[PDB]
Amino acid sequence: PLPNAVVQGYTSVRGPKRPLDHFYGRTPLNIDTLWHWVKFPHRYDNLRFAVCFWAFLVSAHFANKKQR
Amino acid sequence: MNWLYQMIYYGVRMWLVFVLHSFSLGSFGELITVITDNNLIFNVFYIGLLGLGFI
Ligand SMILES: CCCCCCCCCCCCO[C@@H]1O[C@H](CO)[C@@H](O[C@H]2O[C@H](CO)[C@@H](O)[C@H](O)[C@H]2O)[C@H](O)[C@H]1O
Ligand SMILES: COCCOCCOCCOc1ccc(C(C)(C)CC(C)(C)C)cc1
Repeated sequence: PLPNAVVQGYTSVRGPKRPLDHFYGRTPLNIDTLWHWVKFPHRYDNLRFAVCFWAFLVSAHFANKKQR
Repeated sequence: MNWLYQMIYYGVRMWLVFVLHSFSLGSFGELITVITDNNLIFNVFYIGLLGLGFI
């Protein structure tokens, strides 16, 4: 279906690929290495519960007053 | 005859007591519900689910 050149990636000679840099002494920085810096929110979860309650309540209050 | 009078009097007293106290309590409750339904910041179990009921 396809010639061997397309599969192996070269017609005659296999060219050397420059390897990937590492940046010794620190973590890799890639699109997939970002969870090292940004975990899921874990610090303000209970504050999230409180603020969700208060937001619901205040919205309901002002909406009911407006409607009435 | 005063035995009959006292019987009638205390029957009427118990009737009035039960009826009037139930009506007054329900009326205060309904007024509170009117205050809180129009202000949903207060339409919450503000005293507690069992506290008010137990009291
Ligand atoms: C099957 C019925 C008949 C139809 C046959 C043709 C079907 C073609 C559709 C499939 C195409 C697949 O296409 C595929 O693309 C990749 C790209 O990642 C090529 O990949 C090639 O190039 C990359 C760089 O680009 C080289 O590093 C690699 O070594 C080399 O394989 C594959 O050689 C090719 O096979
Ligand atoms: C809208 O999205 C914003 C995109 O921009 C992201 C900004 O990123 C800058 C982050 O800045 C830093 C720099 C260093 C760090 C350190 C190295 C201090 C984090 C550490 C110690 C956890 C590795 C953290 C954040």
